[PDB]
This record gives sequence, structure tokens and C-alpha cells, in this order.
Amino acid sequence: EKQRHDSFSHSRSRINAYKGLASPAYLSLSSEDPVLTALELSNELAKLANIEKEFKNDYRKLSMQCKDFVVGVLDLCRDSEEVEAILNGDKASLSRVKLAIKYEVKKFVAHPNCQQQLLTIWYENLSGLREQTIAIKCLVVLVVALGLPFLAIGYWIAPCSRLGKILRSPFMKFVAHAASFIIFLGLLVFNASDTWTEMLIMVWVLGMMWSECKELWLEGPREYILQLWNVLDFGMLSIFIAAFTARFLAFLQATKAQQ
Amino acid sequence: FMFNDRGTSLTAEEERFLDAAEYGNIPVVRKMLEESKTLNVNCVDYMGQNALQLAVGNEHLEVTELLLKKENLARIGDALLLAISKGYVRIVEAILNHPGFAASKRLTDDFYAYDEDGTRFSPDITPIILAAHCQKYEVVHMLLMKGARIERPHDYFCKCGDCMEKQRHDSFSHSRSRINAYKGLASPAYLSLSSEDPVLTALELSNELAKLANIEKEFKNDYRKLSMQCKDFVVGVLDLCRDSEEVEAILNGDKASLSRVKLAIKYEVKKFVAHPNCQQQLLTIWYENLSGLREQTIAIKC
Amino acid sequence: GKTLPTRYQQIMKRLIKRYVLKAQVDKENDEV
Amino acid sequence: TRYQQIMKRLIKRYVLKAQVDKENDEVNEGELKEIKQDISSLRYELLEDKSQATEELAILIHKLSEKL
Amino acid sequence: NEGELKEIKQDISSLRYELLEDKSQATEELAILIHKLSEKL
Repeated sequence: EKQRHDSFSHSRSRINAYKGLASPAYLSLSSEDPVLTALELSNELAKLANIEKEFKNDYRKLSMQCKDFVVGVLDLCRDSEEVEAILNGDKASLSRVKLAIKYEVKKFVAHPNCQQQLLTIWYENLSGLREQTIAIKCLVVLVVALGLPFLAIGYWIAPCSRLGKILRSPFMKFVAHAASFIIFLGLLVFNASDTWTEMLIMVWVLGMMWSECKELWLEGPREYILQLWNVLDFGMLSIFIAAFTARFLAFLQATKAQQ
Repeated sequence: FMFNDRGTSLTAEEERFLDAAEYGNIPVVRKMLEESKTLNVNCVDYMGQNALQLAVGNEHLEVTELLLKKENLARIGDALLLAISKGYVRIVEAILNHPGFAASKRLTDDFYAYDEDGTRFSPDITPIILAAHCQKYEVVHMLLMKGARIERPHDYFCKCGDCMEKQRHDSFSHSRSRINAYKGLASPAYLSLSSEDPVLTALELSNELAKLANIEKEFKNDYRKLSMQCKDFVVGVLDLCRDSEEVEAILNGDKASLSRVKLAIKYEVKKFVAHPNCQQQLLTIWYENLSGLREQTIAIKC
Repeated sequence: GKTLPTRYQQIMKRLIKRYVLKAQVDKENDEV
Repeated sequence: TRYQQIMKRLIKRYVLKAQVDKENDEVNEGELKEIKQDISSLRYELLEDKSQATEELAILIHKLSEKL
Repeated sequence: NEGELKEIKQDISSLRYELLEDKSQATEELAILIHKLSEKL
């Protein structure tokens, strides 16, 4: 009823109500907690800015103001307990940072306090290298992490040891995936210049594809196609598959022939 | 779910008392100090400041003086910190002449605690730290005249007993208190009123702050800002001179033994050496023996 | 694991109070 | 020695320079609120003074009217 | 310039002191007159 015979004032009153709900004062004095309401309101205002093309500047301004309210309230803390209750809410169940990056609050995650908590959890188990001098010692550590057989044997034979606890830390998983990528490139280049290498490369790319299978199985297809680097990765692995299957077909044909 | 301070607004008499003490209605509070039922804590306001707190908020020296004669007030330390923050020297000096403050309560928990918990202003901060933060010069003179030297912040790699105990179970507040102490030590006021000479202390402090900015990756912007501010203090103090003797004692210290410029370029104080006075002294020593060519016409004769 | 190929209300009250005082103080720093 | 005197002079110059420069900066609303509060304080105080003066004059007038 | 606000504040306080002194002298004169009137009776 307010759309017909009342148009252009319905959108104006809607933008007025959204301008009032998004003030720092009302958001800080009305709800039980302002942080969650503010984040979800910012996402809703962004979605409505995308839907309604007109006044896009206004909804952009409102949601940016709400992002800034969140970042300020997070900055104003001074204790460990406070930053923990803000970043997580009621470090298991680290949720509010996840929702922050899903709603794309840039300046929220990039705050020195959030960054401090992330670099405390990031080097979780080994602290002797968090305070390391330069990146040269880190390069040395990755070169010594190039010794995969020790790690695989110790992981699958007897976990929960000292090396079993070390491998259960994020920096280790990161450097191990980097080392696997590096040695894959190395095998490629070695195979380039002058049978075993061929099968090893094939097994490596099959492992990559199974990793991507476990990846896109976790979410729906839309979430899988959401990113852009995954498309390039998928195309690359499928190209490797096609090339090696062509080589195998040619090999089988020539084998039957000269047999 | 609107959060509140009290259960319910109880008294209208004392509400009017508090609201007159807010606007400085001194006949009302003077008549009511002696005849009322009770001069309670009257934090009915949404935030909950006591009548003393509220009176200090708005520079009411008569109200503060009439309240200090009541001997039943709380939040005293908090009102003092607040007054230092604003910068009202009359009120601060009037509070410093209150009983109980004769026990050297500065750098020598139950005090400053307004709202029964969570005192504002970084619970590790003493009056002198806030005074150095807020650039108030007379306040710094007042405090230092009663002692209370700022504390030196420990070394970063040091594994002493206290530093280790405050590292475990107390993390992320040790780095914050360290950056707070370094922010206070690096003010122009404290650097100009504490040490014998400010120039050498300032240069070496700038280098130390830069090294700690390089070591600790986080908060790098903060240490950068502090050390730049210290460089600017040095450059200003050097610029403010007007005589040959002054620029010589600044550039050299106690032109043989030209040292402070050497240390300046070793610590990389860009704007210090590039100052017109420093440049003047360098171009007087640079053409030392032959002056007939210093005033030469063009580079063609050179 | 990828290897190889109550207190809440009190905290919120404290933070909200801090934020309100911070905003009211900052509003005084602005121009006239 | 000469060193301490030179340092005293320069430090004094720097402090006066900073205190003077702090006045050149822009205005803080706190100063207008404070001036307003002192105006209202003055208003209340002068009203109390006028009230006490009226009371004294009334007492004197009552005495003069009772003497007759 | 903040100097202007400080100066206005100082003149306000000057005015306060001056009016307090005026009220004090007026009260003294009224008290003298009242003492004279009470001694006449």
C-alpha cells in the first residue's frame, strides 16, 4: 500500500530508518552486545546497497561507519580477557574473526590487537623460532624440513611424541606444503633436461587433485567456484591429467604394435 | 536490555544536589552540605561519576574545595587523574593538599578504582605517566618537585625473574605496558625537565626506540612515531639557539672533538644535520684555511 | 590436519562504558 | 661551569617556545564548555549575593518600621 | 588562537573577583548602618 501512490517516500523513509539504526549511539545503548549486531547490520546494508542501485553512496557510507564503530570498540581494550571475548565471544571456537572476514571488514582483522592474537596462535607450539633473528634462519629451517621421510615415518608410526607435537602446529603444515610444491617443481625441472620421474609427477598431481576433491567436497559447488585461483588450479591439474592420459594411450598403442 | 548504573533512581533531593553541583550552584551545595540527610555517593548519572568527580570534570574549584572538607568521599585518586588529564592546575594543586596524600602515594590494588572495578587509563599508569602523555609542563614540574621519577623499562631479551613471571600468564599486557613506559619517557616535557642534558639522552633514546621497532615487528608504527618525535625535539632545541657559543656547545659538547654530529649521523637523524645552523658551522670548518675562495663568484672559478 | 600429498555481560559493560567516555571526550577535540 | 649555564638557557628558551606555540593551535570545545560553565557559576553567585543583600535590607527595614 | 580563550577566561575571573569585593564592601556598609541604627535605639 505504501509502494503505490506513496513511492519515492518509501525508499526515503527506509534509508532514514537505516541511517538512524546505524548510529554509534543507538548501537552502543540499545542491544545487549553491539559487536554482532553491528557486523550483521554492515553486511545487510552492503547487500541492500548492491540490490538498490540508487543512493549507493549513502548505504556505502553507513556500512563503512558501522565497520569503523566495530574497529574502534575493538581497539579500546587493554587486557587479554577483553580481546579474547571480543574476538571469539561465548582458542577454541574462533568465530567472530571468521564472520568478520566473511563479511569483509578490512580494518577489523588488520588491527594490531587482532594481529597480535593471530601471531600468538600462529607460532603456537614452537616459540624458539617466533623470536628468530632474520628470514635466513627460516630459510635454513625450510631446507632442513625438506627431509620428508623422517617426518612421514614419525607421523604415521608413532604420533604424540616431541616431533608428533611439533608437526601439529600451523607453521609446520605451511612450510611442509611449500616444500612439497618446491620439490614438485624440482622434479619437473629434473625431468626436463637429460620412467620413474614420469610416474612420480603423475602421483604428485593425483595427490593434488585428491586434495582439491577433499576441498570442494566440504562446501557446495557455488562456494567451490567462488574463488578465482581455484579455477586456475583445477584447469592446470586437469591439463596434466589429459597430457599424461594421451601419453599412456600412445604408449599402449605402440606397445601392442611392436609386440 | 539498556544497561544501567544503579537499580533505580532513588532520591530527588540528592538528584537535585548532584545536578546543582554539576552546573556549579555553590549556594545550594554550601547550604546542603551541612543540613542534608546524607552526602552519599551520587552516581545516579548514566555513567556514574561522584559529585567530586563531576565537579572536577567541569573546573569548579569552589565546589571541589567545599567537597574536600567532607572527609567521606571516594574516587579521590580518580578525580586527580582526571584533572591531570584535562590540565587544570588549580584543581590538581588543591587535591594534592588533601590528607592521605602525605604517604608518598606516587610510585611507593584498591585506589583509583572507580565503579568498584575497571579504573580508566591503563591500570599500570601512575600520575606522572599521564602528565608526560598530556604535555602539561607545569604538572610535570609539580610532580617532579615531589619526586616520583619515571621507571626505566627493562630490556626486551632480558630473562629476569620478574620479566619472566610477567611474560607467562600476563602476556600482551607486558608489551603494552612497555610501549606505554616508552611513550611516556619520550615526551618533550619529561625529556626537557628530568635529565641534566636532554640532547644526548634524546639521541640515544631515539636509536634505542628504532632498534626496538626493528626487533619487535608489531606496533612498528608506534615506535617509529615515538623516535621521529624525539628526532624533532632534538632538531627544535638545536634550532632555538642564537649565538656561536650555544651552537658550539650543542654540536660538540664538552673545533676539536666534534662528536655529537658524528653520533647524529651514526644514529641517522636526517633533519638534525640538515639544519641551517649545523650547515653554517660545517661550511665554516669546510673552507677552513682559505676564505678568498669561499666567497667565490661562480663554479667556473672553482 | 593436513599433512602431505556471567563474565560476558561484565566485559561488555566495561567496554561499552569505555567507548562512550572515549566518544564524548573526542567530540570536544573537534572544531568550533 | 659554562656547560650547565648554556643548557639552562636553552632549556628555558625551549619551554617558553613550546608553551607559546601551544596557544597557536585550534580550539577545543572543552574550552567553550568551560567558559559557559564559569558564566553560569558567576550567574548563580551573583544571584545569591543579590538575595543576601535583599535579606539584609529587609531586616533593616523591619527594624526601622518597628522602631516607629 | 587559544590565547584569546585564556584571556577571556582571565577577564571573567577578574570580573568575578571585582564583583565579590564590591559585594563585600556593600555588606560592610550595610552592617555599619545597621549597627548605627541598633545603637540609636
